[PDB]
Amino acid sequence: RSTEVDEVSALRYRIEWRPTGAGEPARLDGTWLVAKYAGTADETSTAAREALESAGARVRELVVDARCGRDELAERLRSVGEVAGVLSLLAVDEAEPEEAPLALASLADTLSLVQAMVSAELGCPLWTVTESAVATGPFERVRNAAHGALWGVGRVIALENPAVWGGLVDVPAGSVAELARHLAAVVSGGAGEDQLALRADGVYGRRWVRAAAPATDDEWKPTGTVLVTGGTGGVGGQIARWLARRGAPHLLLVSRSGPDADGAGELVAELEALGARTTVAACDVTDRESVRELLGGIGDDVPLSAVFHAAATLDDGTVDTLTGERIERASRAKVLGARNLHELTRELDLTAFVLFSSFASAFGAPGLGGYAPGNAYLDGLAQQRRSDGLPATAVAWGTWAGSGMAEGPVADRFRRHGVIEMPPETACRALQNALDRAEVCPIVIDVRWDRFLLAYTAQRPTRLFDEIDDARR
Amino acid sequence: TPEEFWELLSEGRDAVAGLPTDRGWDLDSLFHPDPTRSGTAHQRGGGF
Repeated sequence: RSTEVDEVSALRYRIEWRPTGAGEPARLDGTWLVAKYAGTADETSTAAREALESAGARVRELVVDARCGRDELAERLRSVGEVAGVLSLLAVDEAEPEEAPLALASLADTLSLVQAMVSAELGCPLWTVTESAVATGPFERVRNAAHGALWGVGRVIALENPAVWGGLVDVPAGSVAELARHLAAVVSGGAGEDQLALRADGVYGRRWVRAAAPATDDEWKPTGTVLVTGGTGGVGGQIARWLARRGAPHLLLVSRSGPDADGAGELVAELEALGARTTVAACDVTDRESVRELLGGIGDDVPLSAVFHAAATLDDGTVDTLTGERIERASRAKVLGARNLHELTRELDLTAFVLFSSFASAFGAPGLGGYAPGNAYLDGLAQQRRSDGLPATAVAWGTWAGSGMAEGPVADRFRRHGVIEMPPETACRALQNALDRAEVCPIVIDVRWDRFLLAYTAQRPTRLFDEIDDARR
Repeated sequence: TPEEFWELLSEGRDAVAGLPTDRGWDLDSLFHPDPTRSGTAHQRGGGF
């Protein structure tokens, strides 16, 4: 018939787990670290001991507890010698701090281990095991997104220093056979692969897949109250203008200060002329009591229909000397706010649900290690909602052409290799198309593939960017 | 081989894992909260 949509058609990308083969079994010697922690002693200890002694690896038992700084563990690691393997078992069969889900002991502990190893002048890959952190298909169910945050931060660390990371395997919870049948085929596999997910038959790896744009005719009802967090906040104001040009008598453009932050005259004039009196905000979002107040502020008729969590709590993502508590306090608003909205809208009927994440979480660019845990948590929450039957979306977005706060020297660095920019006008129709075809976690970013390859490959071999022929340049 | 089939019968297991991924199926829009939506399946597994 016609397309005329080549830009958005080439703008779409996915993440999928193609089946993978095996590497090379090894019969080698070396002091293998196990990081047994304090309460992690389980059948995994016996399995690892037996397997490593069969492979000849010297299982180096170690006991670790809550954050111990980043020096003493390095000092005790200097007293054993060269460690040829580390099996991070810290995240298995562990609950989560529901009060502060972003603040987990596992991420801080493993970051301290990474820093100590860096100070330990060893340079051994740190292999980590997860339990249902990722799904190779919607038929599976994910029970935690903090493990996804660990995945993202580990990928960021891998992109930071090649010699320290390597190994992010996934094992189903309460399983023995998946580890038993592969073992050295993955932990000592010669073939370069890191996003391993052991499951039943074989293994899988995260891979980039360009999506398609089948024709559709549905469209979400433009009217109805819509919650848009972050207030004006640049991108948020542009989305508000887009909604006004679509037509909505009432919405909710929540900011931390709402009208007291900016207020503006042009924004309210547009919202009134194109639409009608649209409530802005009365309080913040990071507090559950604030969510209760916002719920109490809801009137009658034209009820809530969509939620666009465009949080503006992003400050920085540079690793340097990170701490888990620092990441938690830097990303309080988006995680706690998203959790509050999820729990407060369990029974309420909604038309759309957009977490509105960002890019640099699929690959984890350097200097953006703080946004990745939040993006992973949003993606996990969206997956939980979709598997539970409730609508959700986990769009990941790049840098806007008119983004005043989200475009600077780092945007110039991305411009000099890879993405140049993207006009926000096309973002509206891209979002409409994504919402049309029941999408969950779509990727909308344009990439100059040759520059991206020459800036990304460098010294780390990776098969993640291999399944797309347009990236052969 | 038939011998492997007999072994499986003897140990008494099942071969239900999930939908494949090599055939290039969409695998995403195959399900929805509404079961009456066109192009939606119901089975989340099976032996393939």
